[PDB]
Amino acid sequence: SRRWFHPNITGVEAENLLLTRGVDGSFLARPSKSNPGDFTLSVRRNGAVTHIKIQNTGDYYDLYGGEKFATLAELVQYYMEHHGQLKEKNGDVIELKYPLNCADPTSERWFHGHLSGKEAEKLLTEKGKHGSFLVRESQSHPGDFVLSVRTGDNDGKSKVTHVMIRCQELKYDVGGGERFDSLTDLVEHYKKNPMVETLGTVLQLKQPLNTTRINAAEIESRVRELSKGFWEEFETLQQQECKLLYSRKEGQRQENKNKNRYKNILPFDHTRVVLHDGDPNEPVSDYINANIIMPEKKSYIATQGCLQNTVNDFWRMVFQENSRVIVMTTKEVERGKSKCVKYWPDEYALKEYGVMRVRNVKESAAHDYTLRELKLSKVGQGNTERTVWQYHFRTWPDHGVPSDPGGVLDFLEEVHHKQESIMDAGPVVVHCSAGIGRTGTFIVIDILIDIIREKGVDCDIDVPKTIQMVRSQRSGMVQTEAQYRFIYMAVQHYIETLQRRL
Ligand SMILES: Nc1ccnc2cc[nH]c12
Repeated sequence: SRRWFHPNITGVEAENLLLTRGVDGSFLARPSKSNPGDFTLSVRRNGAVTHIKIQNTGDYYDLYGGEKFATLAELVQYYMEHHGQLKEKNGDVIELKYPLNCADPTSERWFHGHLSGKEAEKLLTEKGKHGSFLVRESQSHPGDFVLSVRTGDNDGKSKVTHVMIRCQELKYDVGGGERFDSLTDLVEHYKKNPMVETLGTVLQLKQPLNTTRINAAEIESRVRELSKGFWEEFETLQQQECKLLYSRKEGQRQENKNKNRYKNILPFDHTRVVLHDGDPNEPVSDYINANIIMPEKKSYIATQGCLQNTVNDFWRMVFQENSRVIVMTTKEVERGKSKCVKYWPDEYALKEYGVMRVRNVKESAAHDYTLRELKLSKVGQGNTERTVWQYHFRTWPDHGVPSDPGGVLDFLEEVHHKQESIMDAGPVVVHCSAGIGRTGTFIVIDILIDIIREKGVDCDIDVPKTIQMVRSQRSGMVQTEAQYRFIYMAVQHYIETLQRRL
């Protein structure tokens, strides 16, 4: 349901699992082992198992012989409600009917594995609030587990209770009543239906303990401890994408289909940019594949590379939102395929895009990017002209991430100073191809640097929490583990620079 992903499984295992525990229509997804950021959708069809490759090189999930997706959970939702859109080479349908659930708790935010009793009491004391909990392996009774929960209002008014969870022939229970198939089933039961202590305290399971937050100045040590890891921390974050299937109905409307670069990577309704003051003629003129991203001053608009038939809408958007800065993170063409049509005029040229006029005043080549100084106005209305600075990052490698972040960091410092130099500039527009991989990586790095720029080096940052907040505003922002490590590398490199100064 949100447990059809099996992190530490092999092909062999996945096949036996589907052959013993499933039926035709059963399915699961898993990572490939040494293959960086490949995945496999395993499916049982007519008493045999089919494996289907999914690749992510950083822009989107490409399912072989299906479509491209912003998240695996979006992929499963699409096919679990579109009977016959997934097919084999030969055009037989592959039905995804019944998720095959995984019991491994290593991806759950509350699971602290191989942790002691005393260390758990301390973390709940220093980091924990009322209702804060974790599940850890028992040391008294091996095989078993312990649920540890803070309850109350450092002076007596709170306490930590420890509940033993027995493991017995494959099932989990708290000493009586219901026996659960997974620790996740157990936790989800007792979070709905809390245990009540003999004398009446309720063991409310409200939120897991946070272990991702760090002091920015402790970055070097954390990156070193994640390098051994990163994979587990990313996997835990990925698991939480099940929570973000918000509606994308405007993007799914007939009138809007040919405005999406990829027909299933759509903006959420709740944060989509809405275009006003359009043609009365057009059937639907309010739509563009873009979302507002507000951190939780500077906001961003995340959007896809222009299509031929959306260039005019793109400039309607920039004008409406009073954006003065555009960040482009793809070449127009990579691996011989269009990623973004040229929506700006040649140097010294002037062009009309619907009701908008844009002049390219001047281009400046820098090592990692080109800057284009553009002038945007509404045709027939002088004194609406404003300067839009387009920063075009040119050297991002075709697959994977730059091996060093300094180029990226130098680029965002410059984007930041330009933005901050213009009074009431609107949101910075950021776009790549689909507008979720690079685009989210640049935005998330920008959000974190900004904190450090204001609060300096002795401030709290939380990379996965920041990514989760951004993913709640556009599907699948930050696509791959490589991008996740890069974000960390970027912030580390920013912090080192700050301290060599001082
Ligand atoms: N646990 C997980 C749930 C949903 N999607 C993904 C992608 C990698 N891990 C995942």
